[PDB]
Formats: sequence, structure tokens, C-alpha cells
Amino acid sequence: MDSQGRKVVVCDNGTGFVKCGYAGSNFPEHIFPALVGRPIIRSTTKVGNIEIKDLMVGDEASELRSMLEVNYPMENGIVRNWDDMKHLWDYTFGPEKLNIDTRNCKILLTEPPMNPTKNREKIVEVMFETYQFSGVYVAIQAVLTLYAQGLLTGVVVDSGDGVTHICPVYEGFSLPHLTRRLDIAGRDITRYLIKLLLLRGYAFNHSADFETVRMIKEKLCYVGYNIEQEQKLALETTVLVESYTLPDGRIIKVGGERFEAPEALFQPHLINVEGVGVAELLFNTIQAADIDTRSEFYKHIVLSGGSTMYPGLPSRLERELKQLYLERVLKGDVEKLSKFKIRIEDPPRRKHMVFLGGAVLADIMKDKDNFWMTRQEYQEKGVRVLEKLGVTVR
Amino acid sequence: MILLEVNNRIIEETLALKFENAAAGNKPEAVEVTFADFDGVLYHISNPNGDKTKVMVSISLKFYKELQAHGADELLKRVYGSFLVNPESGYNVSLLYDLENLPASKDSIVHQAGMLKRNCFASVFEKYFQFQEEGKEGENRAVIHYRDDETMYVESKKDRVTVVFSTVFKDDDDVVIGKVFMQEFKEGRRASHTAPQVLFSHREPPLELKDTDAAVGDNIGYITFVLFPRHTNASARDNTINLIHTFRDYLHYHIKCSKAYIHTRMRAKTSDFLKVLNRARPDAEKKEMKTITGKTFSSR
Ligand SMILES: Nc1ncnc2c1ncn2[C@@H]1O[C@H](COP(=O)(O)OP(=O)(O)O)[C@@H](O)[C@H]1O
Ligand SMILES: [Mg+2]
Repeated sequence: MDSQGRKVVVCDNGTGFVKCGYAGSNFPEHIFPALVGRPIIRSTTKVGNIEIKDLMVGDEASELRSMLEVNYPMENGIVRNWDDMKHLWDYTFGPEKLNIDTRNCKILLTEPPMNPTKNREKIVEVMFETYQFSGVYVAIQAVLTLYAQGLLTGVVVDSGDGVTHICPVYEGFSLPHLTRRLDIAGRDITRYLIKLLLLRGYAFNHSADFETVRMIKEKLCYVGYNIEQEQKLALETTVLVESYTLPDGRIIKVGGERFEAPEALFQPHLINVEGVGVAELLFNTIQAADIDTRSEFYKHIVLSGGSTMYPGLPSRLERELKQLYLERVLKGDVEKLSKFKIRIEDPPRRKHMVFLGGAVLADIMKDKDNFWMTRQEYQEKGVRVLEKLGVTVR
Repeated sequence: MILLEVNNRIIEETLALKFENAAAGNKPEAVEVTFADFDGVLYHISNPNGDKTKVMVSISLKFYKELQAHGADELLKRVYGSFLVNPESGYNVSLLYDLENLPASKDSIVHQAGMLKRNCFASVFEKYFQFQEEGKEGENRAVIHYRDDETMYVESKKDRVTVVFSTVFKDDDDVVIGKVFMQEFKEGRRASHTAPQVLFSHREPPLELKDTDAAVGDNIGYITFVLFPRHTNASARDNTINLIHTFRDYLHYHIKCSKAYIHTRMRAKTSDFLKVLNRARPDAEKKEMKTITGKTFSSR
């Protein structure tokens, strides 16, 4: 809250999850999946006691998914469905969530980098015409991550549910020519896990079963460390088989899949994506920077996003980077490798770094009038008010 | 199936189909079917020079030279009549059926066309049956190269016919199981009061193979049948020829079914060991009753 009583809300609006709260807070006040469901009848499910409205949104639309057809309003960071997104935002600022009068509040929104501009333009238009907010700012995600960590230099590897992006920043100066954006994240990993499980005889073909497979990938799956050793474990031993109880009651068994579904981040060719993994992409991003910044970029690799919470992802990333550095910088001199100093900063609450950075930035800039895009500027200019941020649109 | 059969199924099927198509009055269609059989035999049913009215069935054997000897075509001629024609280039025997001059009862000629290999073998083999029936001692004794590394030494005397199989298997597992399957082959004469004298040897070759070029070695087994005039008479020589012809293939067949037999006993013992392991899993105190599918019970 600023000196005018106008609450300063911070809303992350992720492809796979909304994390909303107030400025200066230390934890997101509400974290709920971003999906909108509509009631349907199914010949295999029977419920007759829980009141199901004609439109469930967010948390209740996920816990009650057995009796709904759910769909995400976002995808790859690009809003595919605008009506469902407006419903999700009505629910976010509604009574059974953050309860605010949007006529007298400021909001801090985010957006991935290298995203179509019509998306941000329409989001600002919606925020100024539908909810009629008194102030809107659209910050960069890596900048917010470096705000939350408390740094001014580092290469943010932000891998959310919808999209992975690597953004380096040096001494506070953004290098926008090194921003890389790989389109593999939690959702593609979930789809790959669905494929692998279908190889075992389980069929998850409905809209609700996607959340079941998501909750499986979150509990069981993990990123391997020495993929040859993990394959030897999966092919020779039987210590990787683990059982999971679906909501209906069925018991499925997940084995080698545990380390094959999240491997599609380091070996994209498994899911028919022609490129390089997140480790090789990080190394190429670094080695594309000037010589005088590489040595500091190697020491401040900041992980963020939920999809980097796989057990053993920091260590595997570090091992991959060390191998790449040994082969392609030292050209094979093992003696010098012990001098190479990486530091993959994986904070414990790295699943909400963007929100914490937004909270810090809003707590800093709540009481200014040259930072926020004011509603009057919108009514006067239109979608040109975005030029305040540094993104030039006419 | 215990005993291997002597008639080929593809020949019978193809010729019966062609004869049904011709007898109904339909126009004949092209045919070009090449295939194989046991002992490296190669069949080819085709048309001579694109003539869709004639069907020529040719066969290439491994006893190439023994069938060209004088008198080795008496049985083939006798059984096939005018169907026997000159061999097709690259093959050894060739029948030629004209789809417009087919006699009635088309079942007999097809039943005798499916046994082309058996008849080529019995034609080069009844020579010694006759050499023994006519009461002549010291008649010609030869070595039929019925395979490429194994041989069948046939000899005809005044009172007997000796057949010595020199046999060897290709795979190591097959060799190890074949040693047993051939050692235990003299224990068969306890199943019938009239069975030819069978002798097995793998230490040294018999004294019949010391003037001849039958395959010998330290990895080969020798199985000697002594067919007496109660197994080679003019009434029970068909069965004898069938058995002496399909003996090696039958032994190979049953060697390869012995493994699929043993696998069942191994699965049984695996389950029996799993039941001994099961004593280590502590019995649960309460189990949730599920459905045929595996979902929660949904009721008491
Ligand atoms: N502990 C975990 N391990 C692996 N994957 C996870 C984990 N937690 C979340 N995810 C995946 O990442 C997504 C959540 O990440 P998040 O950063 O909240 O995405 P968003 O970009 O929507 O904010 C989920 O949809 C899920 O598929
Ligand atoms: Mg995010």
C-alpha cells in the first residue's frame, strides 16, 4: 500500500500457475493453477453432492477436475484464450482470492522475453479498460529474479511450466542480444511423460488426466546426473520402480520414466525439438558474451522457475557445464579444470523468485509517478503509453 | 505335429488355386512364386516365357549328381508321365502342367505335385531297394549329399540295405542337445517289436566309410540303419523311404522343440522360487478392496 491507500498488487500470471500477492511481501499470498474448467458428465465418474458452478476457475477448478473439462488460458506465455483469461483474472481479484477494488489499485505484471507485442498490448488494454486499474507496470522476468536474489549480475535460467528462457544481465545493463528462449518446459515434459506412460499401457487422454500426470511428474520424476549410470540402473537393477496411486484408485508403476521425461530439457531431440539442451544453450549464451563478462557470468548462474526443482538438476547442470568447458575452452586439459569455478545459485524458494523480485521492485517504486503507467495516460494515448517502459509501440 | 510331413503346402495350394481358376473357366493370370524347403531345396513355380497358360514347377536339390546317374529317373518318369519336361535353366527337375489339358480328378496330380522333393529322393533311393530285391550282392553303394556338410551313405547287399547318416549341427546349443538326442536313439527299439537295427557312433566312423568320400570328422555323428527285407519290400518301402528321408529334419525339429519344452518347466520353477521369496514380505494388516479394473470399491 502506498501513501494514497491504493494497494500495490503483484501478479505473476504464469502459463502453468498464478502467484499473486502484495508488494513487500515475503511469500506469494495465493499460488493456484491457471486453468478454467466447465462442468461435464462422464460415464465413468459419479458425483452428486458437491455444488459445481457453471464456471470453476483456479484452485477449485483443479481440485474438482474429475467432474470438469479444464483448459489453460495461457500457452508458451502467449494468451491463446482471452475470455478464459478474463475469467481467471476476475477470479484472481475476486472475493475468494485477493479481494481488492481494482478501481483504486496499482498492479505489477510480468511477461517472458521475446514475446509478440500484441500480447502485452492487449493485456494492458484489458487491465485499463475492463478492470480500470489506476496504474500498471510490466517488468522483465529475469530482472525480477535478480531483484529477488539480490544481485546486479548473473545469467537467469528461468524455466517455468510454459517456456524456458536464459537471460544474462551484467552490472545492471541488460544484454538483449543474448536472451535465448527454448520452448521446452514443464508442459512438454508432462506430455513426454504421458507418451512414456502410454508405452506402459496407461492412457491419460482427458483434460483432467493432464493434471494427474503433472502431479506424478512433480512427485516421482527427477533429472539424472550421469545418464549412462542412470540407464545402467534402469536396465540392470530394479531400484527405480515406484508406485503412485491415481485419484480414482488405480496404482501405476513408474520406473526409468522418472529420469527420461525431465531429460528432454538437456536432450531436446527426444521430443522432436531440433536444438541444444538447457546446459549447452546456457554455455553458448555465455560464450556469446564479451570476454570480460564470461568469468563473472559463470559465477552467478541463477536458477528460477518451478521446472528447475527436479531432484539433482543443479548438480547435473554444473556437471554438463564443466564438461562443455573442459572440451571447448581448455581443449582437453584436465589439470586446468580444477581452476574452473562455477556457482549455480539455486535458492530454496526458487519456485517464486519472479514474484519476490516483483514485490521488491514494487516496494521500491510504489510512491513514484514516472514509474507506473497511469490510466489518464492510457485514455490520452492508448496503447502508446507502453512507451514509458522502453518498449516502443505506436 | 510329431512326425514331419513329406508334402509341401505351398505347391499344393498354388496348383489347386490355379486348377480351380482354370476349371471354372476364368482367364488365367500370371504366376511367379519362388520358395524353399528343408535341406536347402529351392522351388520355383512360374510360366515358360510369359505363357500364362502353362505352369512350370522346377526344383533345385543338393544331390545334383546322384539324380543324373543312369536309372535315377525311373520313379520320376513313372509317377509324372508327360508332366516331366526338361529342367529349367538353373534348376534340376521340372514339371509342366498345361492348364487346358488337365485331366479329371485334379486332386491326384496336385497330391503328387506336392511330393516332388520326396519323389526325387525316392527315385535315387529305390535303385538300391531293387539292387537288393533282385538278389544281387555287391551292387553299387553311393553317398547322397542330401545336405551341404552332411551325407547319407547308402549300400545294398544280398540281404540288407545299410544307410549311414553322417550328421552335424550348426549351432553350439544344437550340438550339445544333439549329442543327447543321438545318444538316446538306440533306446527307441524298445517301443516296437520290429524296428531296424540302429547303431550310433561318434568316436570313430564305421567300416563302411573307409573307401568313400562321406563326411567324416571329430564333430560328426554316425547313425547306421540296417533295413532288412521286412522294411524294404514292395509293400512297406514307402514308409521306410519317408522316414529315412525326413530323419535328419525330424531330429532337428525336435531338438528345436526341446527348448520350448524346457522353458515351461523353467517358468514353473521360477514361480516356485518366487513363492519361497514371498515369505519375506510382511502380510498387510488391512487391504483396500478394489474392482476388476482396480478403482476404489465405491461401496462397503
Ligand atoms: N518440483 C517440481 N519438479 C518438477 N517439475 C515441477 C515441480 N514443480 C512444478 N513443476 C512444473 O513446473 C510448473 C510450475 O512452474 P511455475 O514456475 O509455477 O510455472 P509458471 O511459468 O506458470 O509460473 C508446473 O506446471 C509443473 O509442470
Ligand atoms: Mg514464471
